[PDB]
Amino acid sequence: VQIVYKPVDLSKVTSKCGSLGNIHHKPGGGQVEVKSEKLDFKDRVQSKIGSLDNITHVPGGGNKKIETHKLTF
Amino acid sequence: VQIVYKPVDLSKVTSKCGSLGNIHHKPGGGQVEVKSEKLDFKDRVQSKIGSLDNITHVPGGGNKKIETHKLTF
Amino acid sequence: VQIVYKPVDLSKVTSKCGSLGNIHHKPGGGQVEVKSEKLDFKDRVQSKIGSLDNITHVPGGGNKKIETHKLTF
Amino acid sequence: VQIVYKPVDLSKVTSKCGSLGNIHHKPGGGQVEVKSEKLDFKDRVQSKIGSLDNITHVPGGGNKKIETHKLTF
Amino acid sequence: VQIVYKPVDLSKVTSKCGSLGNIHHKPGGGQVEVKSEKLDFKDRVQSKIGSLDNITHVPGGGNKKIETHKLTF
Amino acid sequence: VQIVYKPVDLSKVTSKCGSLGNIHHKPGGGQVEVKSEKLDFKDRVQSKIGSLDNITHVPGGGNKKIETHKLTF
Amino acid sequence: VQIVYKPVDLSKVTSKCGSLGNIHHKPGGGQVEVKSEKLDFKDRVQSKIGSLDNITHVPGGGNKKIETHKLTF
Amino acid sequence: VQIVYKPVDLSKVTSKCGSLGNIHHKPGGGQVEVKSEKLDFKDRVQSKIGSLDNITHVPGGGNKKIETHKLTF
Amino acid sequence: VQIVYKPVDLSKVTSKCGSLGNIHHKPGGGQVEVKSEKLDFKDRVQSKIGSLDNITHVPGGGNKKIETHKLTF
Amino acid sequence: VQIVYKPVDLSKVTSKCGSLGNIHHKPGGGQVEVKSEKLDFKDRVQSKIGSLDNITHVPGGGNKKIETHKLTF
Repeated sequence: VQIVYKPVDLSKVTSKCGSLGNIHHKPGGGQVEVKSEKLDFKDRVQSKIGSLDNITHVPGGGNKKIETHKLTF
Repeated sequence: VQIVYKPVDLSKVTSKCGSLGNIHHKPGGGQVEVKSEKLDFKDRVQSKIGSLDNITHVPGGGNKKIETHKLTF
Repeated sequence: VQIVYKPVDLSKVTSKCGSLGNIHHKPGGGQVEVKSEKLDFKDRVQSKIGSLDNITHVPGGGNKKIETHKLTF
Repeated sequence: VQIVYKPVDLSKVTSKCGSLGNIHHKPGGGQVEVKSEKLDFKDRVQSKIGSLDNITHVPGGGNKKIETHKLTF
Repeated sequence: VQIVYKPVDLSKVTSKCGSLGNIHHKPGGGQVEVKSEKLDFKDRVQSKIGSLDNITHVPGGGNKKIETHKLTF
Repeated sequence: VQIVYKPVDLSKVTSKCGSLGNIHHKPGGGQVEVKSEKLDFKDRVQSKIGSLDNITHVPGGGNKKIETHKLTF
Repeated sequence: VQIVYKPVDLSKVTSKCGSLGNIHHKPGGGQVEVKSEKLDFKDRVQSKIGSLDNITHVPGGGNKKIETHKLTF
Repeated sequence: VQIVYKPVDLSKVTSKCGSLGNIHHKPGGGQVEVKSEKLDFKDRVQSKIGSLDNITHVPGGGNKKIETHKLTF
Repeated sequence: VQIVYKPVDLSKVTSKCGSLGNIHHKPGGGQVEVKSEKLDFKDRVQSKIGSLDNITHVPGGGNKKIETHKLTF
Repeated sequence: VQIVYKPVDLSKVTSKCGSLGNIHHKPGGGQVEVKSEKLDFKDRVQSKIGSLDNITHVPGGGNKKIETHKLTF
């Protein structure tokens, strides 16, 4: 049994911008209201209850490269 | 049994920007209200209750490269 | 049994910016209100209750490179 | 049984900026109010209750490189 | 049984900035109010209750490199 | 009177060459004869009189980028 | 009167070459003869009279970038 | 009168070369003869008269970047 | 009158070369003859008369960066 | 009158070379003959008359950076 694993990757991911310009994020307000009584969470439970998220995300390029390499034997 | 694992990676991820410009994040206000009584969390539970998040994120490039390499035998 | 693990990585992740510009983060105010009575947390529970987060994050580049290499035998 | 683990990494992560510019973080105020009575935390519980976080984070580059290498036998 | 562990790392993480500019962090005020009665914490519990955090963090580069190398046999 | 000048240039000038080959500059000779009596040269005056030039110029890439910006008022 | 000058230049000028080959500059000879009587040279006057130039110039890349910025008022 | 001058330059000028090969500068000889009587040279006057130049110039890259900035008022 | 001058330069000028090869500068000889009677040289006057130059210049990279900044008022 | 001068320069000029090879400067000889009677040289006057120069210049990198800043008022 001879196994040779030799993949080759010379790739590129790129971006360029002259400018991103003016960004204005001015949402109005709001309310989140939640009523509950009894809460029971067990065994790898992930959660959020009741939230308001105001997010401005402006990266000067945000390229992503993901590689998974696996050999099972 | 001979196993040779020799992948090759010469890749690149890049970004460039002249300028990002002016960013104005001015959201209005708000309310988050939660009523509960009894809360029981067990065994690897992850959570948040009741939150307001105002986030401005402006990286001058935020590229990501992720690699996973595994051999199981 | 002969196993040779010799991956090669000559990659790069880069970013450049002329300037990031002016950033103005001026959100209005708010309220977070939570009512509870009895709280019971057991066995690796991670949480937060009731929070207001005003975050400005402006890195001059924040690229990330993550590598996982594992051999199981 | 012969195992050779010799990965090679010549990578780089870099960033450069002309300037980051003026950053103005001036959020309005707020209230966080929490009512509870009985709190019981056991066995590796991590938490926070009731907080207001005003954070300005402006690194002159904050690139990250993470490597995990493990061999199990 | 012969095991040779000889990974090689010649990587670099770098950053440079012309200037970071003027940073003005001037948030308004606020209140955090918490009512509780009975609190019981046991066995590796980590927490904070009731806090106001005003943080300005401006490193002249804050790159991070993390390496984990482990061999189990 | 408000005047804003902010041009952006992200251009590139490049060349690649496999080899420079074999270059032979083997001109024959010659004679240059100049006869005059009176020479009157004044105020931003230049001359080249009576010359033989054998010039070999072989740059391994010799690209040029010329630029200029001006404002008057 | 408000005047703002902030041009941005992220350009590059480059070259690559595999080898410079074989360059042979083997010109024959020559004669330059200049005859005159009276020489009157004044005020920003320059000259080259009577010369033989054998020049070999082989830069391993000789790119040029010229720049200039000016404002008057 | 408010004048702001803040140009940004992140440019690069580069070259790469595999070898410089074989350069042979083997010109034949020559004669330069200049005959005159009266020489009157005054006020910012320069000359080169009667010369033989055998020049070999082989820089291993000789790129140039010229720059200038000026404001008047 | 408020004048602000803050240009930013993060540029680079570079070169790389594998070897400088074999350079042979083997010119033949020559004669330079200059005949005159009266020499009158005054006020910022320079000359080179009657010369033979055998010059070999082989810098292992000889890049130049020239710069200048000026303001008047 | 408020004048602020704060230019920033983070540039680099560099070179790398594998070897300097074999350089042979073997010119033949020659004669330089200059004949005159009266020499009148005054006030910032310089000359080179009657010379033979055999020059070998081989710096192992000889990059130059020239700079200047001036303000008048």
